[PDB]
Amino acid sequence: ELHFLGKQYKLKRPKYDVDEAKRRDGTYSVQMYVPTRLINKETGEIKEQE
Amino acid sequence: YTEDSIRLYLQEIGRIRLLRADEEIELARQIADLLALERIRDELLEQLDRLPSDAEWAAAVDSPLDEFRRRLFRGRRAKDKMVQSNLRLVVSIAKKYMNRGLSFQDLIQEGSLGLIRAAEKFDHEKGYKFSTYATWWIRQAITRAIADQSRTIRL
Amino acid sequence: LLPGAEPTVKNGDRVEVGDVLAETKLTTERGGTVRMGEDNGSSTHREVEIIVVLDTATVKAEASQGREHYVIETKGGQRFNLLAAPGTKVTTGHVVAELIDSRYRTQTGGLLKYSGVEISKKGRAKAKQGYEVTKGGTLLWIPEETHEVNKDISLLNVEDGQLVEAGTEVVKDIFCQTTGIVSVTQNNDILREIVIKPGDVHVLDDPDTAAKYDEGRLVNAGEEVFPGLTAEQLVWAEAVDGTDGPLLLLRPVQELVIPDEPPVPSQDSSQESSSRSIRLRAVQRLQFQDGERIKSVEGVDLLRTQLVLESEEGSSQLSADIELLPDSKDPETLRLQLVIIEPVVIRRDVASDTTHGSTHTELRVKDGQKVKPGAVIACTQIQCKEAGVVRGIQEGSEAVRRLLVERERDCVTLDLDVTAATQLQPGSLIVAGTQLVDGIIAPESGEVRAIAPGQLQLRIARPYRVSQGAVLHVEDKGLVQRGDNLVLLVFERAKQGLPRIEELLEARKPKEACILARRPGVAHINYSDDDAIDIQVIEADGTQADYPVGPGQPLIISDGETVDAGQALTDGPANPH
Repeated sequence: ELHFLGKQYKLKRPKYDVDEAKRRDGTYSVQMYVPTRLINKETGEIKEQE
Repeated sequence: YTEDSIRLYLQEIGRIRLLRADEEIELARQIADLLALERIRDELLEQLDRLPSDAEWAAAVDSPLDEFRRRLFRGRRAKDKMVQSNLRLVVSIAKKYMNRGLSFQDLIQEGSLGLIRAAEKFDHEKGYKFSTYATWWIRQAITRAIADQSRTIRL
Repeated sequence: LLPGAEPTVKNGDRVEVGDVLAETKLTTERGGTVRMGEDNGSSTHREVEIIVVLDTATVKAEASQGREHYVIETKGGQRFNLLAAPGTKVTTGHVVAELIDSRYRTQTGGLLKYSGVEISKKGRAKAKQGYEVTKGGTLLWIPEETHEVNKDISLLNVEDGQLVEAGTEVVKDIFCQTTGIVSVTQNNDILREIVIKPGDVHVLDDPDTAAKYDEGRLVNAGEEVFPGLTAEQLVWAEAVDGTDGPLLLLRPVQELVIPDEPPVPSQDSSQESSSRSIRLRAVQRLQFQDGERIKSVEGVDLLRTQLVLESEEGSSQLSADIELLPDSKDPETLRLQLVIIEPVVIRRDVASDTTHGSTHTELRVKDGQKVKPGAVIACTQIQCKEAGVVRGIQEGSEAVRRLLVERERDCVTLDLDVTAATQLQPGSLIVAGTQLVDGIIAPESGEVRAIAPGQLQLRIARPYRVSQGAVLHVEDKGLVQRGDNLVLLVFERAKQGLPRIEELLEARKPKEACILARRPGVAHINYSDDDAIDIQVIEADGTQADYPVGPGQPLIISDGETVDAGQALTDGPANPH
């Protein structure tokens, strides 16, 4: 079972810049990271990660 | 009187009951008999440089033309039923690639060729379920079909 | 007035501000115990619940593999597992808890025999739920290990009747788990069923002893199975055909004794005010019938002891929520409880122009109180915003939906001479601007309330003219508020671009096609009783045509009495086709 603890999604600071994105012809964006937990229904090993 | 074509094919499929393992073993024996008989005929074709007549083929098996022809028929029907009752498996595997370049109906018809080959190479003596051997051939046929028919400039 | 609201006053009752006009009474349908919801930031309970209770156990919530399972420890030390989670509603008959038992759990499959044990014969569909025991007794368990496969013959490794040890690969990729004799079933070169049965084997020398054990038999402890052979404990002796011929097999029979009544203490309901008591009945179920030949490689559970929700007859349709009550003496100790909660919803007080009065709901009971069915739970009273007189409440067979309060500012006094105004009566309808007396003209319209010496009381009023044929949306002495549609007036009236040109050029049939004649004649309008206006024309010989005008929209324009073929009769565009 995969659980997406979506209330804790963090956001990575934008790379480049607004002006750098404009002058480079790129995109102004951030990266989204959500913590998740894979739960084995039997063994019960939970490998928490982002 | 529906206009959908896939649903009509699914209904036509559902009019056929799934085989049981003993039924698979029984059909596998008749399929092997048909294969051996076909190999022999192929030998007659090499010897005659022409299609052997049923009488010459029956003569090659030291079999009365009636007995031989009925055996041939039984084998044909056995292979037909083995493929027919597993088309549901073909659809079940083919539904897992419906967004790769081939339409769903194309995936089904290309996996049918793999099912036919699997039914031609299934060994009852191995002691395994036909649904395990057939999956490999169905998957291979569908993957090859995608590799050879999904793009206009084929890679 | 809200649905079900009943006015508390009669017509003419002079009320004051805040006094009760109408009330809505909420009553308990079936009675029980009052349960007040906690004041969750509200001093008004928006819902009150109706409640029997059972507590005399202990319950602990333990977490195993991330699952919160509830263990019910009885005062006798027995343990139950709670199969039903908190917040779940279950009807009568549903299993709530399962006895945590291992004695009646077999190691492998086998055969089952009854000894005095009796069960209820109600329902085959409950077979999956087991068989309720009506009398305890003894279960005889004859072990065996059955591998059911549908594989070909040439995969076989072991002979029919070979005495084997456990672990031998009897069939390719199949491993025996019991040390015994293997009996093999095949159908047309296809392996179907393999049987391994434990127990001592012995040579069969005398055919008569084998004939005695032809069908298999039970033999008790110490009883001599055959001369020189005494069974040390109860065993099942059957004759089997091994590799060399007859042999006697002594399979070890197990005995499981079940008491007549499940000795698990029931917990008693504590409230008498519930005329339909609810309780937990403990039942014993055997999952298999007598002589049921069971084929299973792994062990099975034979007997299950289950707590089951039971209620008095007539309450079968009731569904009980399942809750945990923290004990008053020890809050830590929780106790399982079943409630037949009945809800009563309290609406919040609204005083802002919904009823245009303040609706205030007061409870008639207290938390924990015992109420009989039908007892009044809450009274919502509507309080009048302005004093005056109550009217408009008609009597008989209909729910009072609206009332009227005539206030102090809906009456005006005017200084008029009584002596000559004698032509007027209290309750007359005075149109404003009408000369009431010589030199005296009505300033404002209204209803004549009273005629005092030198003074006149007018209740403000306003007319609306209505002509013949209008549609009335209202009734005499009704009640209407601002904006309500009074009446639909029906009257008459009388008096082109690209669509017309496109319709003409495309030779389309105009919707409102004028009626066209087909022969010269005279034009009898023929105003019938039902206004069946039909244009009957008399031919040159005297043949009628009977053109029906139809609805009112095709207005007639034809009265020439000189019509000719093709001549139009009504308003609108002619159809050229």
